[PDB]
Amino acid sequence: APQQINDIVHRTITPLIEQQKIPGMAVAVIYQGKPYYFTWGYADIAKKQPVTQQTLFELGGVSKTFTGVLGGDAIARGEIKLSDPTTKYWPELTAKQWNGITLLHLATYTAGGLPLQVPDEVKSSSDLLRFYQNWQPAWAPGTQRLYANSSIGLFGALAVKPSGLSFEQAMQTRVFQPLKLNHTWINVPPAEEKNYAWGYREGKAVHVSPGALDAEAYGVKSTIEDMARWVQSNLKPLDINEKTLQQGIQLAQSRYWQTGDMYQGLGWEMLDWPVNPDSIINGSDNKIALAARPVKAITPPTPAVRASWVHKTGATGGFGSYVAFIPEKELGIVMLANKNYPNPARVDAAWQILNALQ
Ligand SMILES: CC(=O)OCC1=C(C(=O)O)N2C(=O)[C@@H](NC(=O)Cc3cccs3)[C@H]2SC1
Ligand SMILES: *CC1=C(C(=O)O)N[C@H]([C@H](NC(=O)Cc2cccs2)C(=O)O)SC1
Repeated sequence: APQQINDIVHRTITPLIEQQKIPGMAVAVIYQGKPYYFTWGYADIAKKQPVTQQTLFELGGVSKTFTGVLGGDAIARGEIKLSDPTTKYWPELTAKQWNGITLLHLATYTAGGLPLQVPDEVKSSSDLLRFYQNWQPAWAPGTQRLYANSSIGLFGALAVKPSGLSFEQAMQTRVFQPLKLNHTWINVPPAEEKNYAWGYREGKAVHVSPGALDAEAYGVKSTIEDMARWVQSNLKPLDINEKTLQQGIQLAQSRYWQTGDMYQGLGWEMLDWPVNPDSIINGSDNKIALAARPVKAITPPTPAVRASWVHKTGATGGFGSYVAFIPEKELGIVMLANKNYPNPARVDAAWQILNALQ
């Protein structure tokens, strides 16, 4: 644990925890292929259980990076194509607005305004079909980006049907197991509950509630060790032995669309490095509930750029997560907290840390 890394991480995170009143936090810095872990506070305040390297945190939207890579793996296997129409995988979506919407649109939030959330009244696949059939796009496909669980969530659900596996089984067998993410879960087993941190919202202990397409959009729980391995796998996909997975990881970091200085991948989002911190820090901000932005197509998509700031923020009611890495510098960071705090503070801290290390 280089004193440099230790100091940079502690001088940045200690103040963060104090200002945001975060009960528990785990951080991992990946530098030149080696992970350095740091933990603070509590996983369960009432039971005085500390955060450890085995503590499970709710990833929120960081889960979309796993969905994007699993999709990328299915593409590499020849099971699906992003140019495929959505109806190929759900023929029952007969409403006229679905002609023209492809798996690429679903995966990149460009289908035309699918909503951020699937309504809580949706409790079955029949309800889900009704929801999508009744949805009225605001825009033509491929014209504007609107971040949405109902978009990438449907992509995840459709992408695995050719495999014959359920989304969870596909994720476990094609991504978690090959990468040795053995303490990463869509459903936390009873044996692992002792390590499942409580999230805190307004001082109350909370866990994410079950919902339609939750696994696909915001339902993964993981430890700081597994997340560091996830970041390393995305930093250096050539070291991965499973061919289609290696390719899938690379596909998720392709640049499909541009809005401002940001590029949309499958799950992952990217900016050219070096990046103005005010374009990424101020860039990530959920203080805004709906931010519709025109997108420019990258025709054809740019293959994964090593000189990139690749990242993803995530939140649930009681957790706040952030992952960012720079392939060209073999540098990455994971920050997991059991309080959902402002996105800009997460980005500012990660930038201060990675910038200091190169
Ligand atoms: C739309 C937007 O930019 O706002 C930030 C956001 C994020 C994020 O990237 O931090 N997302 C997540 O991490 C998801 N979170 C949830 O869906 C929260 C829950 C839905 C149901 C129970 S918790 C979405 S909720 C929306
Ligand atoms: C395409 C598609 C289908 C289908 O072709 O019938 N069904 C999916 C279904 N999902 C669920 O049963 C779980 C849900 C509960 C609430 C919302 S979905 C499945 O298991 O394949 S949905 C996509």
